[PDB]
Amino acid sequence: HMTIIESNYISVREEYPDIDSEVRAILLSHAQNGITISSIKSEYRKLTGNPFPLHDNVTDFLLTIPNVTAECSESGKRIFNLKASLKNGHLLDMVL
Amino acid sequence: HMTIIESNYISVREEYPDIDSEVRAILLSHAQNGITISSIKSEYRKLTGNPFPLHDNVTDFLLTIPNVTAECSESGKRIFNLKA
Repeated sequence: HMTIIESNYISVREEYPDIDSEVRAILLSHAQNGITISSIKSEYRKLTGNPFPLHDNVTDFLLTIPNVTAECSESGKRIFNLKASLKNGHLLDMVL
Repeated sequence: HMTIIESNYISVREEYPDIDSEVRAILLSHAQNGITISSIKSEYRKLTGNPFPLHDNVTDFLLTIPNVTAECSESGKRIFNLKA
């Protein structure tokens, strides 16, 4: 009845090569209290000049980016955030 | 192409009145590591005897339950839990 064209996530990330890091910057900047989808979108526009290229199932797309967390607030608002990546251990060779 | 029926979450919670309490229970017993959608479904079958009533976009439904968290792991695996 109603018809929707869904996005291929790889095509999105090829056409918009910076989208993951662009999202990470927006998330991390709101580390204290997190951020909703509407605010991710309008801030994406401010940083790129482009509309956020995902129109349906933004939650699923955002959760295809590693270390992205989402949570349902008590009021039912959906709050997104970025966790710190702890997996890589960094070696440092020191001289004299 | 591919047609589907959009699930009404009020209908679900009326046909399965204990579903929220059941998901939270499953999450409560997997607090230390979190749990994926596959394990939630098959754990739900174990506890209730019924198949999990939602089939597509379970993430969205799970995240309409207060206090439920979802994180994308480094592998891409999707982990669900409670804020605790």
